[PDB]
Amino acid sequence: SEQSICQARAAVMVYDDANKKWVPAGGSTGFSRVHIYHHTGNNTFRVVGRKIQDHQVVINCAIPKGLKYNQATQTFHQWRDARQVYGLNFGSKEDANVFASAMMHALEVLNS
Repeated sequence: SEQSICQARAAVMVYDDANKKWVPAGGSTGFSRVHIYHHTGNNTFRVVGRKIQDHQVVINCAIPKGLKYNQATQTFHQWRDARQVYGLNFGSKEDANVFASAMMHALEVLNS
C-alpha cells in the first residue's frame, strides 16, 4: 500500500569522517521505524525515525528538494546535508527498495 511504502525499519547511522567510522545516530544502537511524512500545510516532507525499543526520536529532518539520495548497496542508503553524512541500514533488500521509492517520490513532488 502507499502508506506502507512510506516507512521501513532501519538502523539510522551517521558518518564520523575524522575517524572514518559509521556510528549510530543519536548514539543509540538498533533499528528505528523510519517514516516519510508529507506535511501538507507547508508543502514539506520530513524523515522521522523513532527507535523500536525505547521509542526515542533519532532523526527528524525536512527533506530538501535538492537532496542527493544514494543507494550505496542493496540495504544501505546514504545522503549528505551540511557536510554531515547520514545512512540507513535496512533490515532487508525489499524494505530498502520500497523506502527508496518513497524518497524518490517525495523528491519528485518537491521539485514540481
